[PDB]
Amino acid sequence: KYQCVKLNDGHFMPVLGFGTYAPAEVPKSKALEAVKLAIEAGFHHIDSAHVYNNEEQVGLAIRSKIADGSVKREDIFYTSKLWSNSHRPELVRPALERSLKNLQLDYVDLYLIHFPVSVKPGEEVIPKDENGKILFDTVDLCATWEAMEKCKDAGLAKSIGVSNFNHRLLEMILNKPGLKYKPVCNQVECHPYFNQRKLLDFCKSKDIVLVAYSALGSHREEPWVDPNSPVLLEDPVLCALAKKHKRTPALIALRYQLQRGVVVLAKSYNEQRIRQNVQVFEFQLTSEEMKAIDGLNRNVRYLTLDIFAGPPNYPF
Ligand SMILES: NC(=O)c1ccc[n+]([C@@H]2O[C@H](COP(=O)([O-])OP(=O)(O)OC[C@H]3O[C@@H](n4cnc5c(N)ncnc54)[C@H](OP(=O)(O)O)[C@@H]3O)[C@@H](O)[C@H]2O)c1
Ligand SMILES: COc1ccc2c(c1)c(CC(=O)O)c(C)n2C(=O)c1ccc(Cl)cc1
Repeated sequence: KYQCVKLNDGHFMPVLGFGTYAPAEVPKSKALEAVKLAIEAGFHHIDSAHVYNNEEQVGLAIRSKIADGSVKREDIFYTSKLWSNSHRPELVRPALERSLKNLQLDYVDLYLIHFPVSVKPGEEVIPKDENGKILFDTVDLCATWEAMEKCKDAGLAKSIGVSNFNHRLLEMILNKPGLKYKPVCNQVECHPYFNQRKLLDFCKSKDIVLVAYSALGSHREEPWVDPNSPVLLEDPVLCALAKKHKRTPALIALRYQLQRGVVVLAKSYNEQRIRQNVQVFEFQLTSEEMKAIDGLNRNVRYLTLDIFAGPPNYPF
């Protein structure tokens, strides 16, 4: 047994997810070892994506811990994500099947539209022209959602959702004539310096779960993150609350999310910290502590993907 939340399609999502993205210069082998350790530590939710270029390794970890008798496939909740070069409806299923082939799994638990801006089809995840301009594409995301809906009916994705969507883009889907399946979730940046209260309230009102990424203040990887942004985990209120609970600022930041009804991801390729992060189920924060963490909020968005700014669907 482990702590899960019922999703709006009646499937269940473990409330603590293991993030698998590392910058490109971390060797891909380390994804294989970290996922296994994560499973061993008690993570039942594993978050990946096509664009992370680690689905072979993360799929191997998963198949390995199933085959060795440590866990059943039914007790692993695996997420993949549809990259922006496969938004065209006819390219949706093939992208999911490519992911499944790379993973050697029969199905994904959750398939998300990764980012609402589209780019030109082909093998390249960031297609550029000769002068280095990104090759944007024009795709109706409602059609992409219909093709997502079909992957669910094919049983290739048990649930479907979205990531990096804003209010307008969510509403666009929710109001679609003939809508068959709401997004079960909206995976977005969420932490004590960017707490997403408004967007969180909105998703609650539609029974969409907010899934928090960069919950620990991000991989901080340049140039995607401004090195002058403050380091979340160095916050004195978070460090004071850690100290007081004999926990860590990480655990405080994760517990905060669980208690406000957010599903929280946490990446780590360090054995010690992987095991530490599951301790988020061993303590609780009082109302006064929670309000304290609320007060940290400051509109610090770490991650903007601003190479994809300009088109109308850019969400930020
Ligand atoms: N949908 C999207 O567009 C999107 C965007 C970004 C991220 N994601 C997902 O969300 C996941 C997590 O986000 P993220 O990678 O930005 O990083 P994150 O979880 O905020 O973690 C940031 C850093 O914290 C360190 N860390 C982990 N546990 C710690 C602990 N207990 N104490 C101190 N440091 C700790 C990690 O380093 P060590 O590895 O050395 O421990 C990691 O680099 C990603 O891997 C991916 O699955 C989704
Ligand atoms: C919303 O702000 C960002 C900023 C940078 C991002 C992402 C999201 C994501 C999406 C995510 O992490 O889920 C990725 C993968 N980013 C990259 O750094 C990146 C690295 C290599 C390639 Cl080939 C393509 C993108």
